[PDB]
Amino acid sequence: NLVGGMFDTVQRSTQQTTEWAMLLLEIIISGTVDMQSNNELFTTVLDMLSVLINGTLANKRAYMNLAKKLQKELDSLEKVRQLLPLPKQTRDVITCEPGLQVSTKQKISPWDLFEGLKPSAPLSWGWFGTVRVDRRVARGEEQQRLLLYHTHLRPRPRAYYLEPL
Amino acid sequence: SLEDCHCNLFCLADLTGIKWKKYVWQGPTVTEEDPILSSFSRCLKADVLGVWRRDQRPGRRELWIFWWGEDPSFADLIHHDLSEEEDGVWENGLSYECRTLLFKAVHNLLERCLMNRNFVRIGKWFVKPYSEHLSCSFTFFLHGDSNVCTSVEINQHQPVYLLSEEHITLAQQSNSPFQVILCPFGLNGTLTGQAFKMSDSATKKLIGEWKQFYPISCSLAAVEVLVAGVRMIYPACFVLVPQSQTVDPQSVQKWVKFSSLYVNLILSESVMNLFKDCNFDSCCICVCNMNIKGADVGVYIPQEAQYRCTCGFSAVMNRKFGNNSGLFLEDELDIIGRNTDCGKEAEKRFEALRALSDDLILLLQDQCTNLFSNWVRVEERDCCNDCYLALEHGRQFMDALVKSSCLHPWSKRNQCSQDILRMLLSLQPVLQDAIQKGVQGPLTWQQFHKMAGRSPEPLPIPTFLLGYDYDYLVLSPFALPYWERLMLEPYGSQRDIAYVVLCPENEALLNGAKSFFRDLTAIYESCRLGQHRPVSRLLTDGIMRVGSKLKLYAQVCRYDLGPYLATMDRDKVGIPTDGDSHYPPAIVVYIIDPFTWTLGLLRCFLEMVQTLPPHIKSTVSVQIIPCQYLLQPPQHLKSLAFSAFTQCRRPLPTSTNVKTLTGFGPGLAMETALRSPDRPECIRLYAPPFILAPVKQKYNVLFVGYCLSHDQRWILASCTDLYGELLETCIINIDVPSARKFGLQKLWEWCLGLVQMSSLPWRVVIGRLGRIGHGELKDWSCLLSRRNLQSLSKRLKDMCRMCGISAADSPSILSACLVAMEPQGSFVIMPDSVSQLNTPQDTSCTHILVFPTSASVQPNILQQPLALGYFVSTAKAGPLPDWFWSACPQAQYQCPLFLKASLHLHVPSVQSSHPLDSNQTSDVLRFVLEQYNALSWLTCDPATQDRRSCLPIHFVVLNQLYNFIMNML
Amino acid sequence: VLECFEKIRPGEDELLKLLLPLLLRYSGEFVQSAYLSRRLAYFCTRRLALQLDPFSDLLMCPQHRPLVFGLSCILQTILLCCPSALGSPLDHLPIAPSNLPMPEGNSAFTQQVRAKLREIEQQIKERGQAVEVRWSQEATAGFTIGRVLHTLEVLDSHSFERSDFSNSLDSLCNRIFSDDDAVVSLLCEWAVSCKRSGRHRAMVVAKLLEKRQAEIEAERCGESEAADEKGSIASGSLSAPSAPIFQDVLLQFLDTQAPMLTDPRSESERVEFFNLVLLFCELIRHDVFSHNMYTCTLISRGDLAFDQPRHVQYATHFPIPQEESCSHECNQRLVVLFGVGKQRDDARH
Ligand SMILES: [Zn+2]
Ligand SMILES: [Zn+2]
Repeated sequence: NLVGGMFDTVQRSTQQTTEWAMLLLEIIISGTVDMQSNNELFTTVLDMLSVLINGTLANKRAYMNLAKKLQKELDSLEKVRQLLPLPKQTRDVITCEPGLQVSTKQKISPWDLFEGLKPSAPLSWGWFGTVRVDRRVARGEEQQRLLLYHTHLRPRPRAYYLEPL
Repeated sequence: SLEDCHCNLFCLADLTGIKWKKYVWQGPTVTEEDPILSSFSRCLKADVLGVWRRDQRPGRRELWIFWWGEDPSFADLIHHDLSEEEDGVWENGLSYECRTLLFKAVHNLLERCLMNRNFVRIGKWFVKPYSEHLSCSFTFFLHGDSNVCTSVEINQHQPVYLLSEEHITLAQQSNSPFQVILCPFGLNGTLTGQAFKMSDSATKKLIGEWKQFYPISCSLAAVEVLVAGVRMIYPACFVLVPQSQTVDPQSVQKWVKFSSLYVNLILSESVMNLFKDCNFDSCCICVCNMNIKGADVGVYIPQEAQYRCTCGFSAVMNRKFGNNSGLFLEDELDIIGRNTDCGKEAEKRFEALRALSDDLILLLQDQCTNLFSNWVRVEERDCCNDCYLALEHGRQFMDALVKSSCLHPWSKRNQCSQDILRMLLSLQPVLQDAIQKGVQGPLTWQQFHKMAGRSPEPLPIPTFLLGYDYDYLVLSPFALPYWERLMLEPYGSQRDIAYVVLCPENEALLNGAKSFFRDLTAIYESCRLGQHRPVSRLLTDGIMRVGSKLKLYAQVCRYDLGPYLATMDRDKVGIPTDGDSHYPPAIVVYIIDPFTWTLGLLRCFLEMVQTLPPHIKSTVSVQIIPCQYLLQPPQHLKSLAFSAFTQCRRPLPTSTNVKTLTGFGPGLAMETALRSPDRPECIRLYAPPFILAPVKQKYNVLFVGYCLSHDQRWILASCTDLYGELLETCIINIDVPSARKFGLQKLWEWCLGLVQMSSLPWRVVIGRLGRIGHGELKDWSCLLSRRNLQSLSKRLKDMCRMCGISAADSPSILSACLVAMEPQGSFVIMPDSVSQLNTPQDTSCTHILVFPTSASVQPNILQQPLALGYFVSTAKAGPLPDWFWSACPQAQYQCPLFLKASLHLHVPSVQSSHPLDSNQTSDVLRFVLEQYNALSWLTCDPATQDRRSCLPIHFVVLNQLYNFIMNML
Repeated sequence: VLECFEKIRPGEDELLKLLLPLLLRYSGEFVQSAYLSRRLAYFCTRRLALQLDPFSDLLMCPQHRPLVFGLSCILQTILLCCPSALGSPLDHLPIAPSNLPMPEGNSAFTQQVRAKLREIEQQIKERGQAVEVRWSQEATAGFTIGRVLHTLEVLDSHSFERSDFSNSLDSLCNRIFSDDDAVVSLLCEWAVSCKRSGRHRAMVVAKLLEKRQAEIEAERCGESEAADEKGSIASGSLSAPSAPIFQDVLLQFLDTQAPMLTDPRSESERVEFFNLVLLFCELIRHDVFSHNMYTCTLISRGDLAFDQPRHVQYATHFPIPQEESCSHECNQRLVVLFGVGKQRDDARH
């Protein structure tokens, strides 16, 4: 009820908008209020925040200036991510490093993943625990050659099972 | 990692050093006159564990008193005519009868403490009358050697209001009957409006007797209420009154067009008196006397003389699972009863559920072989059935309507992580003070693993086998999105596919396909899978055209595709020829579907199989895609490529090209033995893009899974290897207008069919997607016994000579085990609560706890649980059948999914160390389950970051053909 | 993409038809950002005003049939998924999104979402009012004191030498404006004051309220007089046909404010008491108050009373001007209110 009053005074400055943009982020991100306590509070607290950052435009350069200061700290997360700009995305790889557990995650831009170079330059083979093992025949394939001398009982012609009792 | 997240288990106390005494009363064939209940209320005020119940003999009731350390005062709490017959301590051994009798005794004091703390009880629920106001459900079980724990189920319900003088005033002015909640057991009745005053002599003796058992507050005292057509006077303090995703479908829908003390006393003896161990939920037919009825169920369910049923079987609890879960129809009618009620209702439901060619059903099971693709509950009536007996006894005291709406619908009508654990911390001092007149709070899974006395680490991730160079390659599953980047080579050595495209004469629809399949040619060939070239003859780039209208679509389908499928060398001089030196391409026809029953497109394949020579028709696969893929949308292109490469199923060659040019020799000997008529034709060898990597005699273990269809007509089975190098399934029909022994018999020679096409000894593990009933295991134990597997061992040595000499070349069976698979639905863990990477948003993990689950702590078939273990997984599951989750459907929608697996045969060392050969019942669980986790990792779609579901692939492929037979037939 | 969408010349539909599938293919990521959603909604809403100048007339044209349908669905799905982007773009649209045209097919699907559009559109309607009031004496006791600060100003500054049509009590009562029961507690304490005086004010408050208590409640009394027969309880009471519904229980605001108000030794409270008895007299004179229940409360206070207590001081010193009305109301009340003893007849003599 207070900060709804002098909100028109907030947009007069430029850096004081960002000084009052950050303090309320700690309140919403700490879970002090949730949906079950007050649905209407999250409706209110983002409505001046919608036009707090619109007041930066009405410059674009100031808009990315306080935006890069707000993803740096971080269903409730879906609502706060709707107002902030569309972020750039980088491809992720999940690394095991072994028994065999999982350890870390590495982020790589998609501009590096190309098949022009023969080995894996952005990708480390030790991330996966890759082991080069030698060639062997299929175990089902050698069983067919091994079956040729037994001549066991006749298997069913696979339509015998689909019959009335 | 899920080692540090909180589940809902509270360790109550320890059973070590406990002492108990049982008292007996025999009566004729008044509450203060009753010696059982006067002693029961007296010890309940004394804050000691007490429980009372009836017996098989009429006029025969008992009391049980449990305590630790110092004995209570026994000269006053016990009536004069009461006498003892049992004096037991913890060191003398505990029966299953005494095991669950603590659970009702601790709940007797725990209900009383909850009523003092502004909580009210509606049946199996405890809620605070007027979010932090939730209803909680209690059940008790024994985990570990001596430890007792409990699990709290918290469900969201509408707010409830206590009865006061205000609601009475509008009730008398209401012409309609006024609906309120009655009793601790949640009865539904009509409030007439005749309020009572505490100065009345009628309610003065009423409130004195009510305070003896139920702690009631201390003016409005009572009110007249009519329940089930019967008026009854009840205290007004216990009366309650109640309060009384989308976007995606629209998108495609856009794209279509433009393209009363005695009453509650009896009800306590049969409704709340059934609190049994949840580790016994996977129970079966009794071992003590070999019946579907045993223990003390015979006084709860309406003779035969069962004598000292010492196993943990309870037919009451067993019936709930039996009524709507996947079960044999002969076995289903035994659990219900053909003579009694609701057996005719289950027969009517099955017959209304039902109310074609053999080769077309075989076609349906080929396409789903690959990797990539009302009824009221019984104990809802049984509580209403016990409503009739209790109301008849209470109406005798004073001197279809009952079974319909006896219990209130508040319990059957319907979150967040922080608010639930706030209530869990709130319940912690309540249970601690309940036993003290210590208790561990919310247990971590590390605490749960520690307390059992058995690794608390997450289960390791097995690797696969691929190829980067011409040799093999052991790889992590996380490089599966980087298949074309790393340009890896799979098994099967790059089978090539020639294709035909079936397309109607619509021009806008024509151009979308030729862009799609040329791009499908790119993705199949950019990845190292061979060549995706069309038929070599030039017909508008491999695409043919056609032309309700399906008959027009089918004539040119049949009249054209039939016979179609039925010297200058400038640059060859600089290189010479190599010589004569030393596989036909796969033919997969592609069909577009203009329809948005569509079996008529599949009727072409029934016509193409017959009108071809055998060399052509031996390897023909059919591919169906919707027409909407061309017009409205990546991940679709690579998924369709790996499915067709899986479904090639390269046949074994029949010609060996020896060219011996001699009358006889060893080269002719293997040539002659290959063309012998007792060898089968069309082997169709299976090689997936990736198999399970080996883990350091020679043996092999099979995994087979089976479940029934929507009807009881079809039993559907699928089998896999230890390493997943084979993928086969089968369809067996059982239809009757004895009946169940033949269907289980028919599955097994098919299972014996796959092992006898190999020549190394096997180990057999049978999985059932449903629950094993009482009558399935009679067939599974009798013919798959120790003697009969030795009997087929002697038989197999006859027709094969070298099976006689070397046992390592005989494809026999070394051990047999049965595992039943069913959900638990009792515990819940949330990943958001803690105590560098958070688990569930980006990856999956699996954690296991197992135990021998002995019946007590102290012929061919032993105890119903041989050993049991839990299967919890962060990985989500796919579309399960409806009967799988009819047990507890409220646990379906949680992401960390709880499963319950048990052992039923455990037959080791048939031929006479392997983990399956050990007689220790815990070890045979912890061998098959991490391979069950391993075959779940073979379900990774390379267009998906993780595995596309939980469960092993043989369970998934069985569900992939179960959903196909759901939708299409 | 939104810069590409603002350059289409108006009234031309042969370019935005081929650009229409660009809207649907990228629609999955417009809902993750409100500023693209705000920019498209102001782009979408301003376009729909052109084709209107009813919607079934554009449906027969095959050129115009996907256009009205495709522009309708995109604005529907923005508010269902990203309602924070909506002073608002919807003000330029004369048609509500709830009854906005939707694609055909399953009516059960269409009726389910039509309930979903309207409950969110109502939710964003009340939210836009909260923005325009900047999220804001609305306290009732503050409003009561807020009524104290302003009604006393517009009556003390008003002279009483002239009862002009502006200063008339018909106009004075209406220019004041539950709160009706709060202003009568305010107007009475105005007339008892010791700082400002003049019993011309005391005649006004009785004459502001003798006719108002029987002319704005009698309009609702006759509504209650027709619907007062509900069973034996309403027949056992029969409040409306026994006596008309009337403003009452205002006497209980004034009996508390007199600890020993019977003396001239303190100068301020003497004229407070002097005004108090004449104001109580003129309510009886003009029949301002419900005298049927005004009498019975003082009977109950007189009966349950047993340096003298104030309720004895009240009925002794209140002047009733209603003389020779009835012996069962006036004469027998004066006798029984002062105990037993016939020495009072000599002062009557
Ligand atoms: Zn038994
Ligand atoms: Zn053999």
